[PDB]
Amino acid sequence: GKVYKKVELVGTSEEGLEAAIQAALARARKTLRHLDFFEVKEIRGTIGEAGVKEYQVVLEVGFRLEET
Amino acid sequence: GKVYKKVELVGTSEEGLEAAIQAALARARKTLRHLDFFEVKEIRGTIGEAGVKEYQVVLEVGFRLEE
Amino acid sequence: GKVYKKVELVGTSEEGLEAAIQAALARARKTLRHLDFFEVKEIRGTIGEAGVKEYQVVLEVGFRLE
Amino acid sequence: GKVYKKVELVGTSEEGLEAAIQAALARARKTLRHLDFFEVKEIRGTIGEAGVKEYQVVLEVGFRLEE
Amino acid sequence: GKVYKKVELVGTSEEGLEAAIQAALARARKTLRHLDFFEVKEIRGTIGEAGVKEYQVVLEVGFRLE
Amino acid sequence: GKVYKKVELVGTSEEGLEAAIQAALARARKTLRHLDFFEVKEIRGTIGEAGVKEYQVVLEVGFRLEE
Amino acid sequence: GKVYKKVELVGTSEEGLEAAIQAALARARKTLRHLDFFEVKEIRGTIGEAGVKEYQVVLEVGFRLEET
Amino acid sequence: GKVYKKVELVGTSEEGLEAAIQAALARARKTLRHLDFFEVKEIRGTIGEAGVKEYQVVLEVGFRLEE
Amino acid sequence: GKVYKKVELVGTSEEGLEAAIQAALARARKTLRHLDFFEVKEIRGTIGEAGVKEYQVVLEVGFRLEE
Amino acid sequence: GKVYKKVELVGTSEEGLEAAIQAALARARKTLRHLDFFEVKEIRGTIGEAGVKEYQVVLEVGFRLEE
Amino acid sequence: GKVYKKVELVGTSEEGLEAAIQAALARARKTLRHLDFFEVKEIRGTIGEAGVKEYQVVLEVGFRLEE
Amino acid sequence: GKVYKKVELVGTSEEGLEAAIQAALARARKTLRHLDFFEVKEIRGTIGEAGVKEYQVVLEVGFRLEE
Ligand SMILES: CC(C)(COP(=O)(O)OP(=O)(O)OC[C@H]1O[C@@H](n2cnc3c(N)ncnc32)[C@H](O)[C@@H]1OP(=O)(O)O)[C@@H](O)C(=O)NCCC(=O)NCCS
Ligand SMILES: CC(C)(COP(=O)(O)OP(=O)(O)OC[C@H]1O[C@@H](n2cnc3c(N)ncnc32)[C@H](O)[C@@H]1OP(=O)(O)O)[C@@H](O)C(=O)NCCC(=O)NCCS
Ligand SMILES: CC(C)(COP(=O)(O)OP(=O)(O)OC[C@H]1O[C@@H](n2cnc3c(N)ncnc32)[C@H](O)[C@@H]1OP(=O)(O)O)[C@@H](O)C(=O)NCCC(=O)NCCS
Ligand SMILES: CC(C)(COP(=O)(O)OP(=O)(O)OC[C@H]1O[C@@H](n2cnc3c(N)ncnc32)[C@H](O)[C@@H]1OP(=O)(O)O)[C@@H](O)C(=O)NCCC(=O)NCCS
Ligand SMILES: CC(C)(COP(=O)(O)OP(=O)(O)OC[C@H]1O[C@@H](n2cnc3c(N)ncnc32)[C@H](O)[C@@H]1OP(=O)(O)O)[C@@H](O)C(=O)NCCC(=O)NCCS
Ligand SMILES: CC(C)(COP(=O)(O)OP(=O)(O)OC[C@H]1O[C@@H](n2cnc3c(N)ncnc32)[C@H](O)[C@@H]1OP(=O)(O)O)[C@@H](O)C(=O)NCCC(=O)NCCS
Ligand SMILES: CC(C)(COP(=O)(O)OP(=O)(O)OC[C@H]1O[C@@H](n2cnc3c(N)ncnc32)[C@H](O)[C@@H]1OP(=O)(O)O)[C@@H](O)C(=O)NCCC(=O)NCCS
Ligand SMILES: CC(C)(COP(=O)(O)OP(=O)(O)OC[C@H]1O[C@@H](n2cnc3c(N)ncnc32)[C@H](O)[C@@H]1OP(=O)(O)O)[C@@H](O)C(=O)NCCC(=O)NCCS
Ligand SMILES: CC(C)(COP(=O)(O)OP(=O)(O)OC[C@H]1O[C@@H](n2cnc3c(N)ncnc32)[C@H](O)[C@@H]1OP(=O)(O)O)[C@@H](O)C(=O)NCCC(=O)NCCS
Ligand SMILES: CC(C)(COP(=O)(O)OP(=O)(O)OC[C@H]1O[C@@H](n2cnc3c(N)ncnc32)[C@H](O)[C@@H]1OP(=O)(O)O)[C@@H](O)C(=O)NCCC(=O)NCCS
Ligand SMILES: CC(C)(COP(=O)(O)OP(=O)(O)OC[C@H]1O[C@@H](n2cnc3c(N)ncnc32)[C@H](O)[C@@H]1OP(=O)(O)O)[C@H](O)C(=O)NCCC(=O)NCCS
Ligand SMILES: CC(C)(COP(=O)(O)OP(=O)(O)OC[C@H]1O[C@@H](n2cnc3c(N)ncnc32)[C@H](O)[C@@H]1OP(=O)(O)O)[C@H](O)C(=O)NCCC(=O)NCCS
Ligand SMILES: Cc1cc2nc3c(=O)[nH]c(=O)nc-3n(C[C@H](O)[C@H](O)[C@H](O)COP(=O)(O)O)c2cc1C
Ligand SMILES: Cc1cc2nc3c(=O)[nH]c(=O)nc-3n(C[C@H](O)[C@H](O)[C@H](O)COP(=O)(O)O)c2cc1C
Ligand SMILES: [Cl-]
Ligand code: NA
Repeated sequence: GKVYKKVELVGTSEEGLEAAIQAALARARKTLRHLDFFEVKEIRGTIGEAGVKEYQVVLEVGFRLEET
Repeated sequence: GKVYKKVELVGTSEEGLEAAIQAALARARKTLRHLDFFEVKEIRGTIGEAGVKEYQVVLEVGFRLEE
Repeated sequence: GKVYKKVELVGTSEEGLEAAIQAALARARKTLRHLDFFEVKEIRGTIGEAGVKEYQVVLEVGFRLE
Repeated sequence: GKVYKKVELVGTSEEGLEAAIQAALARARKTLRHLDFFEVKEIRGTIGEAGVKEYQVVLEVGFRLEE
Repeated sequence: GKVYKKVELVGTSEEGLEAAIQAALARARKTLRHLDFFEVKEIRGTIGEAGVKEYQVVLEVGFRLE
Repeated sequence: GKVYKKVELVGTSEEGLEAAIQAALARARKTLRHLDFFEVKEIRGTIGEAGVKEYQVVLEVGFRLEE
Repeated sequence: GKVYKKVELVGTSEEGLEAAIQAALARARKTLRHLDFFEVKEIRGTIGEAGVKEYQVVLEVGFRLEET
Repeated sequence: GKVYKKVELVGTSEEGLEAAIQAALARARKTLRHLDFFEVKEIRGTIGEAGVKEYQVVLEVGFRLEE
Repeated sequence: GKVYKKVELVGTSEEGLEAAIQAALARARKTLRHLDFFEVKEIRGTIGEAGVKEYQVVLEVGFRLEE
Repeated sequence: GKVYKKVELVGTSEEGLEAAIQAALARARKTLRHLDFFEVKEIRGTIGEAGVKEYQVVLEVGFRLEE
Repeated sequence: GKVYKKVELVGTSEEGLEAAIQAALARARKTLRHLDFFEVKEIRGTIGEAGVKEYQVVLEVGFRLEE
Repeated sequence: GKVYKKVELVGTSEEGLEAAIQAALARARKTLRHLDFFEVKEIRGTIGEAGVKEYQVVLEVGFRLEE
């Protein structure tokens, strides 16, 4: 019928969760076409002297494979 | 004695995660009483030309059954 | 080699998820040294008249043991 | 063929686990027909001065949709 | 934005897995508007003389709340 | 060294959870030796006239293999 | 009360999913009595020239232990 | 605002499930204040000549942190 | 010494479940060699006029890496 | 077509992980034919004076049924 | 009855998996009494010039609470 | 900020678990730059005349994406 591929990316940001998700998808958009959906798998991060240093969101990203 | 019900909702927002959760709870508040707690089950969404198009937060919402 | 301990905390905030996470880490920082990493286990909360009353983020917090 | 619905209920009791389960089903019985099976999803509770204050059993309850 | 509700149904059939899924959705459409998607949660069933007696497919069904 | 075998049993009882567990273990004891440990995998059951009809505890039972 | 035993089988078939499930239950009934319920744990398989080579359905099968 | 901590305890009892849970909570309150909620993570145990020897209930216990 | 790669694909089809799986594998076969095994991760789909519109099978596909 | 059975074994060893897995398989080999594959479900063990006393590897072991 | 506590440690080693487990238990042994059992939760690590740089084993360690 | 990709590899070895892990990473470093971390997802394998024929370690390998 149709075929999609999913790739597992980790987006990171010092700002917040949305920014980390957006960083992953902004990079995905540079090389992948027909990006349709995503699913958050994990939220983790690193700690520094101010609390969160880096948010890291592990994301599956689904895109439709071109037939032609 | 007391009994609670949980319903599975999906709140959506183009703005962010908190807004998505709030959308679901805003809608629940119009028809349901004694809403007590929620649990996020998953965070999903759609992708558009500018990154995230829609955040979709799947929530379970618990409320006390009256009477 | 090195050994880390993980403790399960729940940070709360009326304003958002990042704020809830930061609350947990801010409290951890008062008594724990060599805080390194965190993992969100669950997002929960309470409901009030204006929707979300409290965001409650269940976190694992990893720190290096001296 | 036949179709069932499952509803997620939380039964509570200050007495025990069985009593919390029975509280959920006792309430379900007041308004739902053809209740058939249940599955425990979670056992939770609250703590008080004397230990457990309330047992809280999260249950999936299945009933056959009639006609 | 939009809000969706998910309901957990179990479709059954003696014919097969597809028929089981269709039974739940056929019943769902008799009362629910704006049905959009489904997610299979598990496949179970009963055993008889001939092998499978009936297939039972536990489904979550999403629809938009109007 | 030692090797253990785990087998999955379901005990049932109309009385309670402990009774269901004990039923599975009583049966295991009739034919197996060196029964050491158990792990509850799920709690399910049936619904009758007065709430719970049958408690059904799915149990993994571990025993040390002889030789 | 009653006691059931569950066993984990893998039914295989080149035809389809139902056929793989049926293969397990058919073998089960050759030696086991009072077979009552099954639960699919996973659907796996092998790949060949024509796509799916073999469907492999991992199944839990429950039967009532006889008392006499 | 508030910060809570969860500890994983295993309550045990030769009597039953509720007793194992209560045993964990009774010990917790000897030293911990602001004990609020618990969540059962698993039910395990040992087997003896009469079936269950000891029930072992793995429990997360949540309490509010002071200061 | 030898190494395999797994890739997560979603096959879709309006016919049925097997057709969805075969769709993903047929495509994989056009550009990948040494395809060996698959594992179904989930079954999802869309709803239309007459019940199921599209079956969507999420599949991991494992293949041997050359050299 | 072919039918396989999977049994859950716990291999143990005071030396290491691979030794514990090999212990389970060495035992399986004494009474079962067409042993094909294994799946590690869990790594557990006991603690002694010098750290690990015994490794205990919970394995599923699959074999093809004859006839 | 008795009450146990479980703590989650991450043992690390450049050598191997058993070494990482042992590093965690060695540190546990310095300050904790009645260490009884462990459960491996995760195996992960870092990558360097020669492949694995450090193995990291996330472990639950159970000990009996004294007194 | 930075973006990483995770790929699922299966490393194999007749020697042991660490060798299987190292086989996957050895292959990875021939074609991928900025390899950072790994997570073991599953330990599987095959059985032969002498017990374990082949250890197969299913690994997620994470690497930083360029530019
Ligand atoms: C290294 C890597 C991260 C780089 O990804 P990238 O920046 O997107 O670079 P790519 O070369 O993959 O570019 C995207 C390709 O997808 C194609 N493409 C984009 N969208 C597509 C779609 N919807 N359908 C089909 N093709 C599409 C592009 O045309 C391009 O191919 P082309 O250069 O032939 O035109 C990625 O290639 C990768 O993860 N490879 C797998 C590595 C691996 O697992 N190695 C084994 C280690 S042991
Ligand atoms: C009660 C509790 C929440 C208080 O935590 P706290 O606010 O961090 O206070 P603590 O006394 O633990 O202070 C932190 C300690 O860790 C030490 N420490 C901080 N970082 C460390 C590190 N990286 N490595 C080693 N030690 C460290 C501090 O020096 C301090 O010890 P000290 O007072 O001897 O100098 C916490 O101790 C706890 O959860 N314990 C409960 C135990 C339990 O589960 N009880 C059993 C019930 S059945
Ligand atoms: C009993 C039950 C299975 C019957 O379901 P049903 O056949 O669909 O019958 P319902 O009336 O509930 O469903 C149709 C309703 O949904 C409404 N509806 C349909 N699609 C809708 C949509 N997309 N958005 C909003 N409402 C919608 C219909 O208008 C109708 O409501 P109305 O009578 O006010 O007009 C169902 O009501 C149920 O599972 N609820 C039981 C509640 C429960 O859990 N009991 C508590 C036990 S303790
Ligand atoms: C509010 C609520 C807790 C009340 O539950 P309740 O006490 O069972 O009340 P119900 O109206 O569902 O009563 C049971 C209904 O199911 C019907 N019914 C009972 N058993 C049935 C069966 N086996 N098959 C079909 N219908 C059945 C009854 O006829 C009755 O409907 P009717 O009065 O229209 O004839 C429950 O309906 C609910 O959880 N719905 C909330 C919907 C929701 O999720 N809100 C959206 C928020 S965004
Ligand atoms: C059918 C079944 C439930 C009957 O169970 P049961 O009542 O315990 O009867 P068993 O024949 O297994 O008897 C237990 C045997 O194990 C022996 N045994 C008891 N404890 C033991 C131990 N710790 N170590 C080794 N052997 C032991 C007993 O002495 C007896 O052997 P024996 O009769 O040769 O003396 C059980 O054998 C079973 O589930 N078999 C698997 C069937 C199956 O999967 N079929 C495939 C269908 S596709
Ligand atoms: C060993 C252990 C079980 C003893 O538990 P315990 O009997 O409850 O002892 P604690 O020191 O934690 O006692 C509770 C302390 O927290 C305080 N406290 C109690 N409730 C509190 C709360 N809600 N908020 C903050 N502090 C609290 C008590 O006043 C007491 O402090 P005090 O010593 O000043 O009187 C426990 O400390 C433990 O599990 N420690 C972790 C061990 C570990 O992981 N070590 C590293 C191994 S590598
Ligand atoms: C876009 C995409 C789906 C296209 O896949 P495709 O149609 O199979 O095309 P690919 O080039 O990737 O795959 C075929 C290649 O694999 C090779 N190949 C096939 N089987 C192989 C095997 N067993 N071992 C090694 N290589 C093999 C083929 O020879 C071909 O390479 P070549 O052109 O150099 O000869 C795929 O490249 C992809 O998903 N890339 C990842 C994108 C990504 O994650 N980017 C990062 C975004 S942030
Ligand atoms: C007790 C037990 C551990 C002993 O196992 P064992 O040492 O391998 O001995 P078994 O007799 O069971 O198995 C060996 C037999 O399997 C047969 N066998 C071996 N490989 C086979 C294959 N691939 N296909 C079919 N049969 C095979 C052999 O013929 C052999 O001898 P047989 O001719 O007498 O049947 C095991 O039988 C068991 O766990 N039984 C289940 C007990 C149970 O669950 N009881 C219910 C308690 S409530
Ligand atoms: C900081 C930390 C790693 C240090 O661990 P440590 O090196 O093992 O030192 P601890 O004090 O925790 O543990 C040793 C204590 O437990 C006692 N103890 C050891 N084994 C015991 C057992 N089986 N039963 C009861 N007590 C025991 C020791 O006697 C000692 O207490 P003492 O000083 O009164 O003699 C640990 O205390 C910890 O993780 N604390 C929790 C901090 C926390 O979560 N704070 C909240 C931040 S928001
Ligand atoms: C076939 C496959 C296993 C071969 O992997 P491989 O041996 O690593 O070969 P690649 O072609 O991917 O080589 C690595 C590429 O990534 C680039 N790369 C390496 N590290 C990188 C990094 N950190 N960031 C960006 N790019 C990187 C390399 O420069 C090289 O690209 P180049 O040839 O343009 O220089 C792999 O490409 C694959 O699994 N493809 C996906 C197949 C697929 O899903 N097809 C769809 C089937 S329906
Ligand atoms: C379509 C649907 C979502 C509409 O939800 P809704 O917008 O909340 O509309 P409702 O009719 O359920 O309104 C809420 C009801 O719950 C009642 N209610 C609110 N809070 C309550 C509480 N805490 N305790 C008991 N009842 C409560 C309200 O009084 C109202 O009932 P009333 O009209 O008798 O006064 C629908 O309720 C639903 O999803 N039900 C199940 C549909 C289903 O699964 N059908 C089977 C298909 S196969
Ligand atoms: C090899 C094996 C697959 C053969 O299975 P099988 O073809 O069904 O052969 P069995 O010998 O088990 O025959 C079924 C038995 O269950 C009995 N049985 C069938 N249904 C029953 C039921 N409902 N209640 C009680 N007993 C029943 C049959 O009568 C027969 O026993 P009997 O020969 O004493 O009359 C075997 O059953 C097995 O998997 N055993 C476990 C092997 C094992 O784990 N060994 C340890 C390895 S380290
Ligand atoms: C991790 C992994 C999982 C596998 N799962 C299955 C399986 O589900 N069913 C099956 O028949 N074979 C399975 N196999 C075996 C492969 O399909 C294949 O036959 C074997 O790896 C030999 O492949 P090769 O000739 O490409 O090296 C699996 C192999 C690996 C490494
Ligand atoms: C459900 C299942 C899982 C399997 N998993 C693996 C695997 O983990 N690794 C592997 O190399 N082969 C795997 N296989 C392949 C078997 O090891 C075996 O080689 C194959 O089933 C051929 O079986 P037979 O020779 O007994 O007929 C798997 C097969 C099945 C049916
Ligand atoms: Cl068996
Ligand atoms: Na032991």
